[PDB]
Amino acid sequence: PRNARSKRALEKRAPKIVENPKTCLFLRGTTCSQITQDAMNDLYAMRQVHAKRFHKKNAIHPFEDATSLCFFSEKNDCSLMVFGSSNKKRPHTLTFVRMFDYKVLDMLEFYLDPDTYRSISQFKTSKIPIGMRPMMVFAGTAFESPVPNAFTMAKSMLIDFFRGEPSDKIDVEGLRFVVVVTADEPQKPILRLRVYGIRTKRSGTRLPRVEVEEHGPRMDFRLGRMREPDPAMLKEAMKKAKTPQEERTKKNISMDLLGDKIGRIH
Amino acid sequence: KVHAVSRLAHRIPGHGQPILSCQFSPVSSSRLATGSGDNTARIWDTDSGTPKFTLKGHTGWVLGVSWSPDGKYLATCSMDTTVRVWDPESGKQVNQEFRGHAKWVLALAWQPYHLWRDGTARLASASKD
Amino acid sequence: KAQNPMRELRIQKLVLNISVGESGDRLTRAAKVLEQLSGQTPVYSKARYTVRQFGIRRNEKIAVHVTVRGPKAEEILERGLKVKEYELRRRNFSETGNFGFGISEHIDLGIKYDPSIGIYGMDFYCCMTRPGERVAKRRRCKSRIGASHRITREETIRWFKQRFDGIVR
Amino acid sequence: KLVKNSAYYSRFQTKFKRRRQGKTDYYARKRLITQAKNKYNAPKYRLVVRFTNRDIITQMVTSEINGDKIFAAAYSHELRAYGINHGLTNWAAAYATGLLLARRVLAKLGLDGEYTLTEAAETEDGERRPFKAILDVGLARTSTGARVFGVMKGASDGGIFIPHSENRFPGYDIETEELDTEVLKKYIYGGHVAEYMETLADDDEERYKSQFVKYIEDDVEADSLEELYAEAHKQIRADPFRKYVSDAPKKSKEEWKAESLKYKKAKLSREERKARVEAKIKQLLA
Amino acid sequence: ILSVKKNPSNPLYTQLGVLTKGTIIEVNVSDLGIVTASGKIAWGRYAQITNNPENDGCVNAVLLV
Amino acid sequence: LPVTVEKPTPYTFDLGLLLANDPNPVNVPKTTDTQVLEQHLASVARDGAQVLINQLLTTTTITATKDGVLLTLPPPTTPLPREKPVPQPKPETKWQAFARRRGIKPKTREQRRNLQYNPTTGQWERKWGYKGANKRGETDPIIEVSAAKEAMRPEGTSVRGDKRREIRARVKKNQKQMLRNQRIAAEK
RNA sequence: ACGUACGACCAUACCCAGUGGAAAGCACGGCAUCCCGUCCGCUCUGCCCUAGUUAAGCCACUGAGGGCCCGGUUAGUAGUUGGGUCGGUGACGACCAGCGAAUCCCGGGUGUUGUACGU
RNA sequence: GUCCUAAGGGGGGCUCAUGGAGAACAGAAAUCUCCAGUAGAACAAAAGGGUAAAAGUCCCCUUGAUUUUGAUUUUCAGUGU
Repeated sequence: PRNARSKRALEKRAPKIVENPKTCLFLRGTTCSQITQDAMNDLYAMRQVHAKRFHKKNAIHPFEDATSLCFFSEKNDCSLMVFGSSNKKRPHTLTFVRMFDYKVLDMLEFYLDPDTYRSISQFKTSKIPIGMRPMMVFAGTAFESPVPNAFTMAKSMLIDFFRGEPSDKIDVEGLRFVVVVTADEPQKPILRLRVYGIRTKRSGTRLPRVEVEEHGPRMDFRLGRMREPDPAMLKEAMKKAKTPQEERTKKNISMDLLGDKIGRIH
Repeated sequence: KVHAVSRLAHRIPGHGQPILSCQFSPVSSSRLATGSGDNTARIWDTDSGTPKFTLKGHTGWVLGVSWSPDGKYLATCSMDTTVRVWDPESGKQVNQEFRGHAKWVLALAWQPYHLWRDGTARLASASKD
Repeated sequence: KAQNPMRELRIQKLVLNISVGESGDRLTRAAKVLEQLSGQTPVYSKARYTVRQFGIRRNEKIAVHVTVRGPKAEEILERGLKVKEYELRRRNFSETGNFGFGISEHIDLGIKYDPSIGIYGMDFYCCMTRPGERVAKRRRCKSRIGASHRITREETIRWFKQRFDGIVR
Repeated sequence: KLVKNSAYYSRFQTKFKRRRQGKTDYYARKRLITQAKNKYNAPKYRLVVRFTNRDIITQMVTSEINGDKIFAAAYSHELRAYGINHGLTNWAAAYATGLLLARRVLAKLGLDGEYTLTEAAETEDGERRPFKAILDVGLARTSTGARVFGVMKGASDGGIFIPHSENRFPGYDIETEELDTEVLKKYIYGGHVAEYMETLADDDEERYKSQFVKYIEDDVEADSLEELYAEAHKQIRADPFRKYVSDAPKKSKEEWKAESLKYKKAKLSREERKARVEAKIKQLLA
Repeated sequence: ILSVKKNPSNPLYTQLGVLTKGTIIEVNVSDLGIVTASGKIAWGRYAQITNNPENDGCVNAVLLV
Repeated sequence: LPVTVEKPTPYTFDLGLLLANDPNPVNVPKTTDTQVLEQHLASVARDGAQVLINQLLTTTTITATKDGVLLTLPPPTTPLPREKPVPQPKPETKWQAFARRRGIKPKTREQRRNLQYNPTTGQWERKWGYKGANKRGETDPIIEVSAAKEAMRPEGTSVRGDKRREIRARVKKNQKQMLRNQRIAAEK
């Protein structure tokens, strides 16, 4: 890294105590349906700021060999993946792939309904501004499984996809859009993804009355093939680093409201 | 309801000495009169943040500017022992300067508009003498 | 549609070039000659590559040029064609409509000879445009000139013959 | 050799459509709309300023996923309702258009049942916040004296909080880092155009007539420009939504649909294309 | 006095906090009413000692503004 | 119309991610009518959004600043995986190990400044770098030289490059040590 | 439906040529005092919107050659594993599956669309 | 063995290598003009999709060469502001 800009790039790509906002790459296979392309376009419109997009055809089957996926993650520093593909057995597939240290942490397949799918342009409403973080609502009994399963992994993928940039404060005008995922415990259950803009009205008390209006896209999914993480890799990924601003509690030592260090005697 | 001012609207230069007095016109906030130590008073259009008129004629620091209650006159009291009256719509001095004070004229006070009699206004000037 | 007034040929610019090939006093004198010939300060052009045969170096000022527009360009072109006696060659004209020529002496242009400056020749190049050439030059909404609005070799030869009353051989 | 071959055409990657049209700087647009100092999930507004040969277009724009939205718009040809009929592209007409857009934005917001979460969660120690927007000059050059800063100055005087510095206003001196507010006032009320009119009337009479023929025809003296622009500012601040009608022909929307469809001629169908191909084949055979 | 910043003769003298002539010290300037451009209150600034305290019995300083 | 949603099982929240979890079952009707299907889905979404809005407006502190009315959010509590490992201290170099063994303290930032006072010129100069003190006398008009030094000096070489030669030798030794440390750390 | 200003998809939109364009709008344009910037008012910037002009830009349509984008076929086939298997000295010859292509061939097409203001 | 108001950073303007056609000396190779030019140049890295009104190249400003604060993280401190 002789160049200063290259040094900045490697320092941005370096591991950190507080990680950067998460980047997703949207890519296609050799054969991919137009409905799948529209679905990936809608997801990219949801996640424009922290996404990159490929435009070529890739001869990648993630459940056979994901070496090219790991290479793409290492090259583009992307760590969420949305892989579109189509086949005779599975006509509309969205493969959600999550990295850890430029290797495959876990994978999941979603099967898009071609009949009930409606894009964002199919709804004549006011759309979400670019870069705005929507709120999330997960509904049903499929996300409360005692054992980690496909629905728990899908909930983790969707939360991580719509995570956005974390912040300690939010404007009250940034609470206008909600993404609702509904899924029931059960032949295969239907996972439904909807987005609603929020209209708020008077109700005669302090809290306001909330009304919703569909914003798009309209998506129905069947959960398919799942690649589970290794337990050691999952433990290393779910390790939590401590900020230097998070102090270490010492016995009989505190800080008062004037900033003085105070010791306790007994 | 008057909402709290929170940011700079306009920073307007033009005076060569520190500003010693400022007062808005009673009609609206569009016109603002300031008297400074550069022997002058100045009228400012606050809508565009621009100067409008420069009133010159005093030879001491203009300690006070005061609008008439109807808004048709501007009185300036200065340290050259004088008081001057100006038309703010044209920037011109009305009649001659008010002479008779022996020392610095420090304060001005117009008579209330409903108390005006004999077809004229009255102006009280408090001085160092 | 060929009689439209916006298709009228005109001189875009005239570029005067002196390539002395050696930096220093000779280049300075050539720049001087360009300065009192045009009326504006000239431009020093550096050599792109190193050629040991020509005795040049990279980033070494070897040439000088002036771009002249308006009626001044027409006046300088008139002076140059008066020097060349209104005779050009078919080999000189380009396929894009521009043309040019070269001279070996400049005192015959009307400049009194000064022994402290000396003898210098130069290349004249005239560019031809129609009204509407702003489309390919403006910053915003820059586009390409249409095929029917371009200038051909036959068109510029005809324009030269009808305007300067010269001959082409 | 020939460089525009099949391999080159296949490997070619087109730019964005507006980049090919030369209308949008996406490098500036990405930093304008997707970058923020804080992450409070707040909406962002931009004052888009554009210029034509005969009009000034000022808009208040938010960026959404499917395309931009216009909160309010103002045009310099609407100054005829407020009395400005000439010089609809000069720096003072830019000031008046910016002021008009600022007044229209404030009137639409009501700052001159459905209600907001700000009003829902407003505290006792809360005050009214100004409307905030960032300037979008597009591909224009940001030099001192440019009319984009006149639109910005007019909007800021109308009451829109636009973050800016004063070193690009006319009359600013870079040597002393001071702004000549006398020159600024002269430009605001159009005194540069009046001074040009007086200088032309002194020196070049026929060029004065050719340049300001409409001013003389409408009897607009150079000494009345300041009063005319001040009265225009007062009328704009009084009635920001005054209706204006132009001299163009007026029809309804469906009447213009019929009028434009009368001159639009349709695309050829498959049967007509096959008939033309067969005719071309027969002509080639014959 | 808030702290001793730089004794010009020796870093050991700076560490010991010796107050001699030419020493840069940090002083509390709350009583001077200094407000920054952003609206914050500047209560700590730098001063230079202009006297000899070992000869005078008092410390005299000039603010570095 | 009410602003409170009653469910058999209460909602759970993670206000850092603005996430509301509804463990109650979504009784999707067994009909092919998309209108009533989306009516039910929109009702469930309305209940979730209403309870989330009430939770945000009631259990977060509110500050009205010039930026607007802001809710202060708690840090997120939902476990999600990282994607780069928690950084570890680098392998301890040869100098670092030697200094830890010998009790050699790191220099202070004032001590390691690239600045020194030249008495003879009465000026402040840099110890190294552009016009550094390590290249002193390479550009001054006069250098005296020793007769033995000029006799032992190879032909072509001058005295005006000796300091640069010494600097390049020290720099080469420095990267030799640095590359050895990097290779050993890579093996570790 | 047409035009303009911001846009979304980012070639069905790109490369080449021809024909036409009511209305208004864009645009070519005219002038260099002031603001501003160049070797050159070429570009940028300022003033005019009067006068000429649809010649070019722009839009629509057509035409080859490319390119590009969709659907079927290829084909559940080559190929890779399970090694489930029936016999077989064992191997092998065959079924049973799980993933899963591409070349070639056929057919269609050469832009949809959001906000605001106008014609 | 010579050269530099250093690199870096921010902003703005421009588009490169090459090919064709033109221009006194100038002739494969000097400079200038136009057209075509997905980068085939340059700069970093080792793409299987790096960068084109730029991450390339020149102008304007800074060059102050390693700022201050911290009850917080880690290590140390017989010289613990």
